[PDB]
Amino acid sequence: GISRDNWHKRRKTGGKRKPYHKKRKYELGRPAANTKIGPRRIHTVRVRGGNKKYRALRLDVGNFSWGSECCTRKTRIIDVVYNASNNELVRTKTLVKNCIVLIDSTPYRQWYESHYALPLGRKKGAKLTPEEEEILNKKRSKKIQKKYDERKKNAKISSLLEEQFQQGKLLACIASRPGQCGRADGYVLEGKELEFYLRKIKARK
Amino acid sequence: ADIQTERAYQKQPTIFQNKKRVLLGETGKEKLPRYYKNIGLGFKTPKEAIEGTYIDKKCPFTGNVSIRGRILSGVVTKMKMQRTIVIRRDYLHYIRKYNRFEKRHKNMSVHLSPCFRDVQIGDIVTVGECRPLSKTVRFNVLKVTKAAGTK
Amino acid sequence: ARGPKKHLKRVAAPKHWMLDKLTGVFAPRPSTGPHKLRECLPLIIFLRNRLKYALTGDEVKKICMQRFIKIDGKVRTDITYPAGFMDVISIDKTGENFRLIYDTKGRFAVHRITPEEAKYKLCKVRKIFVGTKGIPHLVTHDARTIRYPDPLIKVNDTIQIDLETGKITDFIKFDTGNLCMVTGGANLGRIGVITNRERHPGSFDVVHVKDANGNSFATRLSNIFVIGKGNKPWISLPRGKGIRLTIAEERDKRLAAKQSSG
RNA sequence: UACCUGGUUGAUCCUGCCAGUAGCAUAUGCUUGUCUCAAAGAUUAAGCCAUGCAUGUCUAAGUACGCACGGCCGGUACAGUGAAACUGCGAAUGGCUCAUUAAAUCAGUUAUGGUUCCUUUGGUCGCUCGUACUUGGAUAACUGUGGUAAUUCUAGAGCUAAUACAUGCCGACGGGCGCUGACCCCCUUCGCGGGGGGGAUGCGUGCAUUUAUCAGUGGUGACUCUAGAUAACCUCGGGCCGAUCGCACGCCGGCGGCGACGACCCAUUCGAACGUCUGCCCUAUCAACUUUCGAUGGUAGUCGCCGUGCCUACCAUGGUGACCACGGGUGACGGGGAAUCAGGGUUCGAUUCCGGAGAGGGAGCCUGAGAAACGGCUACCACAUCCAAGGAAGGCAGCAGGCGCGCAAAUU
RNA sequence: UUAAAGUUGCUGCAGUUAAAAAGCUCGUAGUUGGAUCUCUCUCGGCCGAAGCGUUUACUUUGAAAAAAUUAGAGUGUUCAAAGCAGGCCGCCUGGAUACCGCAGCUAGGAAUAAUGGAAUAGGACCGCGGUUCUAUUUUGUUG
RNA sequence: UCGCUACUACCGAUUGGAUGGUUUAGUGAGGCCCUCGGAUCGGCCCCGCCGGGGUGCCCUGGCGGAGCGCUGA
Repeated sequence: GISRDNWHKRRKTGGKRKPYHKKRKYELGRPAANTKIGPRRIHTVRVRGGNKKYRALRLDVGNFSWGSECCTRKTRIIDVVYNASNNELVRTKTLVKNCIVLIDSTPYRQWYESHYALPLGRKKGAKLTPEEEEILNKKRSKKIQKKYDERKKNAKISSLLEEQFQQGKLLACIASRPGQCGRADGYVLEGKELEFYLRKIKARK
Repeated sequence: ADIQTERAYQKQPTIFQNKKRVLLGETGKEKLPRYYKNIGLGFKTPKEAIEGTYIDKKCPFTGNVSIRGRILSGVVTKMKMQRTIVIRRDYLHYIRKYNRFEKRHKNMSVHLSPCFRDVQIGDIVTVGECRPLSKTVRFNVLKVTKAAGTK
Repeated sequence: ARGPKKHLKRVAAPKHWMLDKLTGVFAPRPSTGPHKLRECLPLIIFLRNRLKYALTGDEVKKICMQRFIKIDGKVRTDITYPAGFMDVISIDKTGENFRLIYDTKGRFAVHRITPEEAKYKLCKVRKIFVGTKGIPHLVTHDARTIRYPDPLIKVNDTIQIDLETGKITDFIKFDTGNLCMVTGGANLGRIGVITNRERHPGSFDVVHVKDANGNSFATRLSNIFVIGKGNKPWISLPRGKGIRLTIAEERDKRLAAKQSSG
């Protein structure tokens, strides 16, 4: 029953308007269906023109983009760590746009060790199971043994990312509006944005 | 840090600022490329729009607005908000019976970009029409000429 | 209202249809089609009012329902189909062919044309865009989209459409010295050579035109239709040659043309 | 046709008002032979409503097993005409009225580079590499059995369709393009080494969707545009990639020609919406207002067709005001226009065209391209109809007509 | 209700005695204000672009301004108010045009009226030197 | 200065009654959205009575039953 008209306000001078019609249908607004963390549940809406809006109520996965490596994989959303509008939305674990989430780094770890042949996020004791020994210590051909070592020089990672790879949980920021498209996509936090939101979460407590 | 005064991260959204570099990139220079664009009606983009560090999504030289419609003017009266000023336009209204005019005025709230820094009240400013930026703001400051009592 | 209007009052009709005051409350209300409803002549007005073939708005139904009427080479069974500028009306049971061109006074005209000319029409290019795996398109003023155009076709030019196939044969570009017809405004239906085109960026281009007698006029750019390359029209012209007579000499023509009688 | 005339004193010249005079509009009186056009329940009561009508719809081309007719010929799936009912579409227009409403509506002028658009017209529709010579279950009309005082109320039982509801291939199809990549080959090097080709194996491939990154065919006055490339996603309340009907009949078991319905997306048409600039009557016995509860602005989002305090969180303390804000009034819907008029003006504009609003008063929805719809639904407040007292149904500011009101307005 | 009403007055009234100048003065807003000042650079085929100059008001032209109404052209409705018809012996016609304030576009004029332009010269025009960033052509391609 | 008849309006006891408009507080029909709920309606199973085909086993046709089976509406 919400109405997002402009005529229920005061004028710029401060005078109140006497209205000249009743609430029209194109002025409507619908309730906020806040997207929580759970197994997927979307409910389609019928909007103007007969089109569809995917009003998501629970979401569990969403594909994110490691920007500096051109790697887009579908991860598992874990948590909400910080929301820069309201902080009661963090204790309610609501997924909105531009909220910082914890994702699962395991699809990116499998891409990194497949593309660069370097162990990422392993402990110092380095218990290396044989099923990934064949991708970390493979048998290379004559032209491939130089190609992998040619890739291996610039295969460095900023150390703020590797501490997240140690525990398996990356920081990500949602860039799509889940209550309107039904998806929770986004990107992985890298660099200056990462060390901004890190100290925001640290000073939050 | 001189930009990030907010609670979310101020970032120019078109520019990717996490490109991977090599040892001549980390030792050479920490270079943030900036996004600027040309307003198409013969308004020069200021050098502050090309050299600044401000972030503004409603700046007509660096943000996401396009100037279309009427291009107008007015003089500054009150600069007491965040990034927006109040200009008053003065005009004469012809009364037909008396064959005479009368002084009239109307105010406009108008967005002032941070590239136009050191603007004092009482100088002529060109404004340009865009989409609604807030409840009362629909024009954007395009060039600032100074009052004749300057030097 | 709530949703679109389906009626047209008679006094609210376009002036150039020349509907009288006392025949009804309503006017024919053109169907949606290629043309704006202010810029068109419905097929009921061309048959009943102009040509005097029909006598009522039921005989236009009885004529169009025998499929006797082709508008741009396709048979039209809507009596309020908006025929507009440069549209070819082929009636094959009688043997006539018409083209809708404006005359000097801002209306349309019964312009009978030869069936050797009725195989083509001109269109004006309105927007050119690429898309769909990099394939270029036109959009003309009839909403005809002709993908794969010539790369030297740009906006505001004139193509020549073959009406049996739909394809472009050859074109004219927007330049000075080209023969143009004005299709809107107070200089509507006037034919002259493009003299000059003044640019107003962020507003409308003004295109100064020169007559074949020396009478210069101007329009906005959107009321300009390039008809010929140089001074030779690629279509035929009406009985008057697109040259507007002032009312004094328009009177002199009548009071001297009655003196040929006896 | 740029006009005056009687009235103050014993008489005079003035100020000055009363009175006449001429239109034009509402009423009304008396009178009224012909003929042509023509307004007409606006004003008071946006008061109240008996009765009837004002919105429906089939082509060759969605569904025919009604003998309801008749018709070949009687094994001939369906000759035909066709009520009914399912399906589709419309009912959002037109008509009526003027209660609201004073920067609001509206008019001119621009904008959508900030959005949706049934339809029409043009485009596109083997562009995707992975039972089909045809898929599945119901349901009306119909038959048959009932309930209730009562309604365009419906319940149960038995059949049967689809362009309703669903599910779902083949074909094009041979490949191609990107990642991978055992292996093989070639050149050079004594050799190591360096460089270049071919390649089985697995993975992903279109166009729409959502995110991120790269480079810079066509465009604008200016795009964060249009296209291109790369990595992924693609909603079970699913996104396209046709299980459809007709008419003439065929060409060498295949290959067919004209249509009708569909259909995502693009364009167009018809619009709608939200904005820009300028403009309106009376009042100061209305001079300060707005800001807890959004007032002005900033940041992040929510919602919404989209731009925005539209809304929420955190901030900043602003925004309008003698150039008359704010408040009140209007015997105010606004214009196009109408009366009068030397020139200037003044007053009217409910009323047939454009735009707004509203269907007794507020409010909320369903369906749909489009409605906050009232000849749709759900409530509440106000009236009010039937009743067997348990219930049921309402909305004339549509056309007629009635009552009431009134100085004041036509035919069921 | 309009004219008459120059009895609302901008045109165009009145204010000593007929109704009426504030007791006097200062004063912000408003309103009004004295003389004065005679188009060029980089390109295309001498002719077009692009720039102006300090910004406007004014004036003239243009284009855009719904139809109906109003004005007005044509036409013997039997005249007229109307209408958009008609006319000739199948043809020939018409269905024009003006007006459409203020605001907004456009182009010419430069009188009037507002406004700038250097006065502790961080002033104009010249060629001289320095500091910082940096174009993308140059070296048969290639770093 | 001082005598008769009536109207207009206000005060006007009566804490006379009835109804509007602004708000204080409390209450809150009905729709929509969310989280549940699950009356009923299928489907797939499993056995039992059994045919045919292929070769004790698989697929088919009629049913019947049971299960807090496991799914859809």
